[PDB]
Amino acid sequence: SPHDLPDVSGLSIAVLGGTGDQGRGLARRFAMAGHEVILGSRSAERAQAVAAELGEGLPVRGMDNAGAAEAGDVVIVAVPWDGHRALLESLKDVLAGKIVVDCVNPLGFDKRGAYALPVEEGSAAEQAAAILPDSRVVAAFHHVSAVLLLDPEVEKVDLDVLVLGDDREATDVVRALAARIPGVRGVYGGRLRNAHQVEAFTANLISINRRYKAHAGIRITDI
Amino acid sequence: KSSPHDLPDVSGLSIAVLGGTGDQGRGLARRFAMAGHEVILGSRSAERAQAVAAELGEGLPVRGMDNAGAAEAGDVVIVAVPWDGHRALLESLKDVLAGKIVVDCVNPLGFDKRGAYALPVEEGSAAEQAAAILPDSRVVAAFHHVSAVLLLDPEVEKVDLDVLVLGDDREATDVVRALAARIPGVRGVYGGRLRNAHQVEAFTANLISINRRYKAHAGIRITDI
Ligand SMILES: NC(=O)c1ccc[n+]([C@@H]2O[C@H](COP(=O)([O-])OP(=O)(O)OC[C@H]3O[C@@H](n4cnc5c(N)ncnc54)[C@H](OP(=O)(O)O)[C@@H]3O)[C@@H](O)[C@H]2O)c1
Ligand SMILES: NC(=O)c1ccc[n+]([C@@H]2O[C@H](COP(=O)([O-])OP(=O)(O)OC[C@H]3O[C@@H](n4cnc5c(N)ncnc54)[C@H](OP(=O)(O)O)[C@@H]3O)[C@@H](O)[C@H]2O)c1
Repeated sequence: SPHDLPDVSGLSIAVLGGTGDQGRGLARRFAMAGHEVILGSRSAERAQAVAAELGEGLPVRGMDNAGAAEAGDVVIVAVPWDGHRALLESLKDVLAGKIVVDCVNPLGFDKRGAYALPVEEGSAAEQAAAILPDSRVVAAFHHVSAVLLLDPEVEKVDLDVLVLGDDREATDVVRALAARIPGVRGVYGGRLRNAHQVEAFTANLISINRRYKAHAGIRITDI
Repeated sequence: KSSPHDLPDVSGLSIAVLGGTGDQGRGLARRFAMAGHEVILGSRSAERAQAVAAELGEGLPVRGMDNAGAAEAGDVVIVAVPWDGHRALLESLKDVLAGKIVVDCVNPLGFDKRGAYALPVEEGSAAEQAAAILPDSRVVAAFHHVSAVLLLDPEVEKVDLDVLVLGDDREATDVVRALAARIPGVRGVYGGRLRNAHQVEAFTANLISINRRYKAHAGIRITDI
């Protein structure tokens, strides 16, 4: 079955730029599911403090981005677009041989809402893949609502996480990881060359949120 | 206060489908005509459009014309030609479409041994090209994600699909949302301004990739709305 997934328990997860909403939201849910999580930050002090407020008795701690990248079995990139290239260029060697999950949305915002920025490489995920030929780059978690992830009263989210990439085993691991967030199914969304439109659909989700006063997600039907 | 889900009454409206003799055009036509709308199929040949119309038309208000006459006949006009013919068709009909709601469902897609991918478009997207060719029309992007074979299938009572409807004109988008809802199962969901149409068009390459992996006719639903 294409729905079959590997057992990913005992994988540790680093989250780079883990000190904001997206990173804290993912870290919180993975730690609640039992994974050791390592938050990364440009300042290790700031990461350890955020880790300490994240939830009592959760297996989470903080380091600088390089330590986090070195510590984690799987590494999630959750920095803003503006620091994406420079971060990954600096951690090329630390990330060699690892699954690296890019959730970065290159978006702009003006008085009419959100829009998608152009990217030389095709997409944030394709940029990552071009910088890190020795990593298995996977694109995932662009559509999560970090506020729902962080909220203690949210038990489940109504979301299929699209997981893109060129290596089957890597995309499978990240689909299994996605499913540790209650309500989520990890759904194979294509090869990395079709990540642009996934990142950019976040601008449409922002538009939808505004129109409908919602924290919208997506489900794929018929699968 | 009005719900964003509320729909205008479109029960008057005739629909023209340009390039309406293919699977997409026939499937839309079938469903719209089953819901009571007059549908005019367009073709490069009036006789071919008439023939396809006769095939679809048992018990249904479907007729055929050349593209120019369908475009003139339709209250709302759907563009269902391949990406290769899109520019040339629309330049030719510029005056005939002035002042009309024009719906672009065209997906600029490439295919190779690794599956589907999305083509670059100078204007941003097929819909934004349409809007640049047709400044006097009200261009709406919709219907990119429909599975035409499901629309044609007498065994399929309803489709598990939100149709994303994009555009810069609120009334035009609302009309098109209401048209989309004439397909059983479907909600017409506002998906943003026309500048965010590229990603919608291109996401059809992701659906294709899903269909090939899971062996499926995948759709999408927007949740929490
Ligand atoms: N928020 C959501 O709902 C959501 C959902 C899906 C995806 N995303 C994506 O996740 C990423 C982060 O979102 P966010 O809401 O958490 O944003 P954020 O708070 O602006 O950024 C996350 C963290 O990145 C670090 N950082 C900032 N600038 C940096 C730079 N130039 N170089 C290296 N690190 C830097 C900061 O940590 P330190 O100061 O501790 O280094 C900051 O706390 C974005 O790319 C976004 O598109 C967000
Ligand atoms: N099939 C689907 O499930 C689906 C779903 C969503 C969107 N779409 C999109 O809908 C459009 C139509 O798809 P389809 O499957 O119906 O394709 P199609 O059968 O390849 O094309 C539809 C019709 O377009 C006309 N045509 C072809 N080339 C033309 C040109 N250069 N100039 C003017 N007319 C031309 C032909 O009609 P005449 O020969 O009678 O003029 C043909 O029957 C495409 O842009 C596709 O991306 C398809």
